[PDB]
Amino acid sequence: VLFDSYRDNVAGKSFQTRLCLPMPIDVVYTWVNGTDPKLIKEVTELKRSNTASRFEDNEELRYSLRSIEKHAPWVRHIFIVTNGQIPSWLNLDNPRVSVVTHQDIFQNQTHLPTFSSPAIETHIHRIPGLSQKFIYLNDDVMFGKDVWPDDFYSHSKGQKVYLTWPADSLRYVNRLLNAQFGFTSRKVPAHMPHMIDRLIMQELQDTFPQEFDKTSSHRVRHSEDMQFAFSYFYFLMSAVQQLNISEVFDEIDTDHSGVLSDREIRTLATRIHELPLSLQDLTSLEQMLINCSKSLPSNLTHSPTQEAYYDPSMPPVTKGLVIHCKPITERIHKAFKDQNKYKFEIMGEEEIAFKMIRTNVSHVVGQLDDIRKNPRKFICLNDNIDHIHKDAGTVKAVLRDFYESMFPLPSQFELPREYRNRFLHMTELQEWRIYRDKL
Amino acid sequence: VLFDSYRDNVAGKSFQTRLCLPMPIDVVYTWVNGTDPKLIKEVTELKRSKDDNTASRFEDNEELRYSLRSIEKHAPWVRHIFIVTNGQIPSWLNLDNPRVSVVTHQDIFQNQTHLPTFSSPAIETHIHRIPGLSQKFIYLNDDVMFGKDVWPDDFYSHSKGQKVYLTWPADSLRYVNRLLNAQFGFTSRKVPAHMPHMIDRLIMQELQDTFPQEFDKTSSHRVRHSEDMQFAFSYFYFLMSAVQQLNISEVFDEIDTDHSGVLSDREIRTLATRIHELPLSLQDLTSLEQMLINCSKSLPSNLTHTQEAYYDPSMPPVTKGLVIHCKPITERIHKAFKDQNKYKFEIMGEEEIAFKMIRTNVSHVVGQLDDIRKNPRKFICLNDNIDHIHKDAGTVKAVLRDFYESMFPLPSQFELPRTELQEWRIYR
Ligand SMILES: *[C@@H]1O[C@H](CO)[C@@H](O[C@@H]2O[C@H](CO)[C@@H](O[C@@H]3O[C@H](CO[C@H]4O[C@H](CO)[C@@H](O)[C@H](O)[C@@H]4O)[C@@H](O)[C@H](O[C@H]4O[C@H](CO)[C@@H](O)[C@H](O)[C@@H]4O)[C@@H]3O)[C@H](O)[C@H]2NC(C)=O)[C@H](O)[C@H]1NC(C)=O
Ligand SMILES: *[C@@H]1O[C@H](CO)[C@@H](O[C@@H]2O[C@H](CO)[C@@H](O[C@@H]3O[C@H](CO)[C@@H](O)[C@H](O)[C@@H]3O)[C@H](O)[C@H]2NC(C)=O)[C@H](O)[C@H]1NC(C)=O
Ligand SMILES: CC(=O)N[C@H]1[C@@H](OP(=O)(O)OP(=O)(O)OC[C@H]2O[C@@H](n3ccc(=O)[nH]c3=O)[C@H](O)[C@@H]2O)O[C@H](CO)[C@@H](O)[C@@H]1O
Ligand SMILES: CC(=O)N[C@H]1[C@@H](OP(=O)(O)OP(=O)(O)OC[C@H]2O[C@@H](n3ccc(=O)[nH]c3=O)[C@H](O)[C@@H]2O)O[C@H](CO)[C@@H](O)[C@@H]1O
Ligand SMILES: *[C@@H]1O[C@H](CO[C@@H]2O[C@@H](C)[C@@H](O)[C@@H](O)[C@@H]2O)[C@@H](O[C@@H]2O[C@H](CO)[C@@H](O)[C@H](O)[C@H]2NC(C)=O)[C@H](O)[C@H]1NC(C)=O
Ligand SMILES: *[C@@H]1O[C@H](CO[C@@H]2O[C@@H](C)[C@@H](O)[C@@H](O)[C@@H]2O)[C@@H](O[C@@H]2O[C@H](CO)[C@@H](O)[C@H](O)[C@H]2NC(C)=O)[C@H](O)[C@H]1NC(C)=O
Ligand SMILES: *[C@@H]1O[C@H](CO[C@@H]2O[C@@H](C)[C@@H](O)[C@@H](O)[C@@H]2O)[C@@H](O)[C@H](O)[C@H]1NC(C)=O
Ligand SMILES: *[C@@H]1O[C@H](CO)[C@@H](O)[C@H](O)[C@H]1NC(C)=O
Ligand SMILES: *[C@@H]1O[C@H](CO)[C@@H](O)[C@H](O)[C@H]1NC(C)=O
Ligand SMILES: *[C@@H]1O[C@H](CO)[C@@H](O)[C@H](O)[C@H]1NC(C)=O
Ligand SMILES: *[C@@H]1O[C@H](CO)[C@@H](O)[C@H](O)[C@H]1NC(C)=O
Ligand SMILES: [Ca+2]
Ligand SMILES: [Ca+2]
Ligand SMILES: [Mg+2]
Ligand SMILES: [Mg+2]
Ligand SMILES: [Mg+2]
Ligand SMILES: [Mg+2]
Repeated sequence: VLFDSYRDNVAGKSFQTRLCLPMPIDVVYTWVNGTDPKLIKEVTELKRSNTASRFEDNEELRYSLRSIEKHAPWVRHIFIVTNGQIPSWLNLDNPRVSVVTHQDIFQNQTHLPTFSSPAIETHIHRIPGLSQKFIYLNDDVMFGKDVWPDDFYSHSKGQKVYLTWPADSLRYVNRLLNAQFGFTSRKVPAHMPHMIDRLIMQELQDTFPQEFDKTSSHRVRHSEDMQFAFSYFYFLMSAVQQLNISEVFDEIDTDHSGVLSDREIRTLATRIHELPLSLQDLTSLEQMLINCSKSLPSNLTHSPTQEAYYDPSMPPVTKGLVIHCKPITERIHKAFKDQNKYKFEIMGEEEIAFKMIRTNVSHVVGQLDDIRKNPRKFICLNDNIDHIHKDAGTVKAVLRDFYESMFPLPSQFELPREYRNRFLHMTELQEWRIYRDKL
Repeated sequence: VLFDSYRDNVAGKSFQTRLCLPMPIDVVYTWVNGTDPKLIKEVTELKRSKDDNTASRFEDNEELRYSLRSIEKHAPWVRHIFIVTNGQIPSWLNLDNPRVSVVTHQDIFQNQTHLPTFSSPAIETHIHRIPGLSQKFIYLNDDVMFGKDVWPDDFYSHSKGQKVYLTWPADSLRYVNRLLNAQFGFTSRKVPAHMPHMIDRLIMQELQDTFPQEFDKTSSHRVRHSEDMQFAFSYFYFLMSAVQQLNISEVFDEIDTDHSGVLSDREIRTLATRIHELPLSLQDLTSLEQMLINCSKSLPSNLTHTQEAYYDPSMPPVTKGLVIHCKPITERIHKAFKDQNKYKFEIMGEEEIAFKMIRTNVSHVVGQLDDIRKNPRKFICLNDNIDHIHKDAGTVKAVLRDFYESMFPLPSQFELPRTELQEWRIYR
């Protein structure tokens, strides 16, 4: 049915890969339980040699998974990157979710245990089995309306880039980018889910290998870290492809004969000269070709078909002749310059709802009611709460109420409420499984 | 395999129809051959019994031949090509190729008394009736072609609907503009680009059921008329103007996030923010509650229909029936979301359209086509404004052919198997 249907066109050839969005698409999370005693002691020793808001969990991951089930049902697999911690409610019997530890993705184990989200984020593209294009969600980011892959990518325009107006980390990265790509004024990607291409990310990190190693080596956040989204999206937007002159030729050689006719030459002429095209512009190009055929070796200039030229001195204008004629290829490189290696589409921030949650209750109710009234595709409720403040518990309740109003149905990734995982850490679970199944 | 791949997701359900562009997509051309001596005689007689319909209306300058070559090169995903004519067939058309067919005016016109016709607007009122035509099809005038690779997303996306290519700005439009202003309210409108037009057959019929008199009148004009429903202008402004009323039942379902059929206090609050300006006052919430309470006592028990535990013990189970038939609530919902667009659409610029009016000054035509040579465009229209009696008209036709051959020199699957002094003056 569908195999035949996609070949049912004048070309008799399938274009499904261009007519359909790229699949599969996995999701990657990072999650941490700040209440874990092993973490608190290990963090304590490190500092002895980062407030509770960085590691605190308001059940954000639980409800974000509910939002995927409701608003992104097309996701293939969900990877939850942790330091070894396991959420008590996570249903590990569901093959659609798995836990990935820092040990599994970090390259230098000396960087662990870590407590720096930038360091972790340098390695999440290394997850074995990860789809080439995946979407990274912070645990406190979730979907507020139905989303589809074209909210992140299209074949015609590439990845969407959601930029916003603005950090010492940006100065450091801006300096790197200025030196690599020249200067540009750079806005900041929104606090939202980010689609990442594993190959582009690796190409980026191969460009700045020492910097990403440095960022990974920082066990706490640091001013000279490679900002995950900022680094990726500006590498994607700034990577340059060098003009392929042989491909310029094949475009002009519309009968695929290997030789440029007079009418094909005119098109080349119009593309290295300002319009209107003068007779001097045209004859100059012709003279360049004739001078080049004489000067160049006959081996490089290389009759299946017979081309007749207005100028009886014009030799067969072959690809070889054009490739190695510097006067022409210079004007070509001058007339077309700086081709982006990747396509991308700048987006506004209309579909992002980013809220800094503090402890002023009246204000928090107002922020969440704005999302109730005005649904948004991308929601980020960032923790800036002060728990010592008396109104802290009230705020936490208002948040739970908002979350429950949007996503009241438990997901296939939640254990039943009466059950919980026996072990809080992956190493303990690995040991129990081996003891049980032992002979 | 691929079948297995589209269910490989957390829902275990296939979303192929949303993840893939809509297919199939056919192409429709109209074509006329003005050199046909029977056509010439008939047109002359029609004019006399009644200028504005010169040879430029009907002259084949090889446009169709080269446009078909541009489909083979730039739109290989098209399923079928229908060529609509008055019975004429290009001598070179390979009808043994099942990917192309000829459709006559007789096959699609409703009133046969309107034929024979010589009016493109009249013909265009019926091309959506082609038997077997894909629901979404792309209509090309013969003098329109593709100049770069195009894909269906150049015309339509699931997320944003049909693309509408508008240009800063005729008597025909004044007539349609008045009709639209009366139907939808007054607005100043821009004109769609001269380009291939994607048309949805169901929306076209809905449009023609909204102005049945005017489309029958357009169909009945055997030559172009000041009071024609201009094809693209009528279609795209109907698409952008049709309004739909909000479906309260669907609002309720979005609010009822646990799908329990009853609105909890938590879900009611969301409803309250949607019909009120923030910040939300206690009075806003209580008044909404009182409307439901007032509505429950008043509505028939048959309409009102784990039990819900409400803050106010007086609250009834807020069922869909209670909300839908509560006039004070439904009217306040409609006041808060009024005149929703019935169709999705995306406004586009004219960066990808190259529209050239071809006259009889050879050097100026060369300049116009050089701009396309240098600056490729997805959509090209070379419009006939040639004085075909002029001596230089033959030279201009040769300039066009030379330009056409520089872009598409390869005969297409739709063509049947099988100057220097003019070059000097045009170019040297
Ligand atoms: C738009 O409309 C116009 C007008 O209706 C069409 O013009 C006709 O085009 C056809 C071609 O399809 C013409 O027919 C051809 O004429 C050529 C010249 O004929 C003269 O010389 C021959 C002797 O060689 C005499 O017999 C003849 O009477 C003329 O004095 C012929 O050389 C062609 O012959 C070839 O085609 C035939 C038919 O298939 C073969 O059998 C032959 O073996 C040979 O291969 C052919 O006869 C016709 O004269 C034109 N009519 C008019 C009134 O001008 C356009 O074709 C049409 N455009 C499109 C795109 O369809
Ligand atoms: C985040 O980490 C905290 C701390 O590890 C988790 O809370 C802890 O949950 C465990 C359950 O395995 C509690 O241990 C249990 O205690 C009871 C009573 O003492 C005992 O009967 C059990 O045998 C078991 O030892 C532990 O007390 C509790 N600690 C705190 C501070 O609450 C929490 O569940 C983690 N969150 C997530 C989402 O995983
Ligand atoms: C949406 C967004 O743009 N978020 C960015 C923001 O996060 P932000 O500054 O909001 O910091 P968060 O507290 O949300 O932590 C970032 C992410 O890292 C996870 N985490 C954090 C600490 C830890 O030890 N383990 C762990 O897994 C958190 O669960 C969260 O998923 O600034 C960080 C610093 O540049 C970036 O890394 C985050 O990408
Ligand atoms: C690209 C575009 O927006 N074109 C519009 C423009 O075209 P325009 O004014 O340029 O009209 P054209 O002369 O190109 O004719 C339009 C189409 O009708 C065909 N034709 C014409 C006469 C005839 O007797 N038989 C026949 O089949 C021509 O082949 C051509 O395919 O204004 C016309 C008048 O509103 C509209 O109808 C055309 O849709
Ligand atoms: C893997 O990392 C170790 C450790 O690097 C140091 O410790 C990190 C936590 C962080 O603070 C880094 O900036 C540190 O450099 C590397 O071994 C270190 O190598 C440097 C340079 O030779 C030396 O000065 C340190 O003393 C070394 N530290 C230790 C503990 O050996 C090691 O080279 C890294 N592996 C690779 C392949 O590069
Ligand atoms: C189909 O059309 C005929 C007549 O169309 C006429 O010719 C066209 C070219 C154009 O000039 C039209 O304006 C003409 O009307 C309809 O028959 C006409 O009906 C009206 C009112 O019933 C009458 O005033 C005319 O004299 C009639 N003309 C003729 C020639 O019969 C006919 O009703 C149409 N068919 C349908 C189903 O509506
Ligand atoms: C709710 O109803 C209150 C009472 O209205 C009076 O009594 C009821 C039983 C009906 O018969 C009605 O026609 C009478 O006028 C009103 O005072 C109150 O304003 C109403 N509130 C809302 C929000 O509708
Ligand atoms: C340039 O394109 C040709 C195809 O026309 C390809 O064979 C060649 O490898 C390309 N060169 C580079 C450097 O990419
Ligand atoms: C909460 O924030 C609003 C807006 O900034 C302010 O007017 C109000 O006084 C604040 N309330 C408290 C208790 O801080
Ligand atoms: C309103 O929505 C319901 C489903 O929620 C649907 O069954 C019904 O047909 C819709 N009504 C109209 C008039 O579209
Ligand atoms: C064509 O137009 C140019 C103006 O650009 C003019 O100089 C020239 O004389 C015109 N040629 C004819 C034949 O009218
Ligand atoms: Ca060639
Ligand atoms: Ca409910
Ligand atoms: Mg947090
Ligand atoms: Mg955060
Ligand atoms: Mg024409
Ligand atoms: Mg035209």
